Amino acid sequence: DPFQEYQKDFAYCESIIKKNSKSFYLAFSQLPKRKAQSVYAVYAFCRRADDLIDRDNNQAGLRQLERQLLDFNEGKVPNDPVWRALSVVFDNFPMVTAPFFDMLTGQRKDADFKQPETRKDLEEYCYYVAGSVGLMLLPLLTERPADIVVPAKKLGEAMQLTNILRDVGEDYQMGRIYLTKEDMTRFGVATTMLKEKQAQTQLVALWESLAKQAENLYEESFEMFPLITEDCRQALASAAFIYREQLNIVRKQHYSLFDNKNKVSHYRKVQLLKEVKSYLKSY
Ligand SMILES: CC(C)=CCC/C(C)=C/CC/C(C)=C/CSP(=O)(O)OP(=O)(O)O
Ligand SMILES: CC(C)=CCC/C(C)=C/CC/C(C)=C/CSP(=O)(O)OP(=O)(O)O
Ligand SMILES: [Mg+2]
Ligand SMILES: [Mg+2]
Ligand SMILES: [Mg+2]
Repeated sequence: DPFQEYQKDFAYCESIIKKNSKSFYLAFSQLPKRKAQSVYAVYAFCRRADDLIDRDNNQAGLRQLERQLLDFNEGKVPNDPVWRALSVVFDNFPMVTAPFFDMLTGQRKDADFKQPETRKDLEEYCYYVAGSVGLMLLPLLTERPADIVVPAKKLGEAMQLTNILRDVGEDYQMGRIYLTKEDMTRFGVATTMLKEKQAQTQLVALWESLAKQAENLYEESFEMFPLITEDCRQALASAAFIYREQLNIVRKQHYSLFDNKNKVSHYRKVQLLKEVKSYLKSY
């Protein structure tokens, strides 16, 4: 039983998601155990690639990670907890390495940050760092991932846009602007507005424009539900509804640009799980 054989490796991954994403841990913990542990392994790989760049600015770390993935792709499993847990997942489900490579390519681009010029640019980037994650997970969630790659990529995009909209102030502080040059021009936002406590009128317009796009993408992605394995629906919809709720938080705090993380209460998460359970009955 490979989940017993590699139980410490899966425990290693579980602890990583538990400590880093209370939201995705709560949402995905509703999966049957082996599928949930498989998600945690994938989370671990993602979290490691991202922390390397965003926290550590360690391009040499990200190179090592790329070399391990190339080996893994060849069939030579790196002797490393995350890679050993991933080998079990790849043994058990029709996982594919392509979106894992896409994630590293997106991370590497963040290592030399440029503001997107267009929404097209921003949309390609959201694929590499977020839509790819949907593709990593699909084989855990549906009998044929190819059937629903489009809506899966949309949910990853909706989430990444939500992350962007949540973190405008902290990002700018760090030297990053994800909002598009074209949007800033269209809505008459000056980058100076990005360091204030509450969004000015122009930035609220832009914020809401992008939030509407995210909200549309969430809704569009929900088209995949009928092809999602029944026992996986509550967990996946939970992840979506919990993440989407952060848009309403920023609105309720009157478009605060800072301190928007960890603002969805446990109470509100529980409410959302029940909403999700009601919502799914309509499939
Ligand atoms: C498998 C699964 C359910 C989830 C994997 C999610 C992860 C960790 C993906 C790595 C890259 C991303 C999208 C990081 C968060 S956006 P950010 O880097 O701007 O924000 P942050 O400050 O790191 O939260
Ligand atoms: C499953 C599927 C078909 C589509 C969804 C794909 C997923 C899960 C994309 C992850 C995107 C993001 C922004 C994750 C935040 S990771 P975090 O741990 O840093 O939490 P935080 O950034 O702090 O919100
Ligand atoms: Mg990042
Ligand atoms: Mg990060
Ligand atoms: Mg971010």
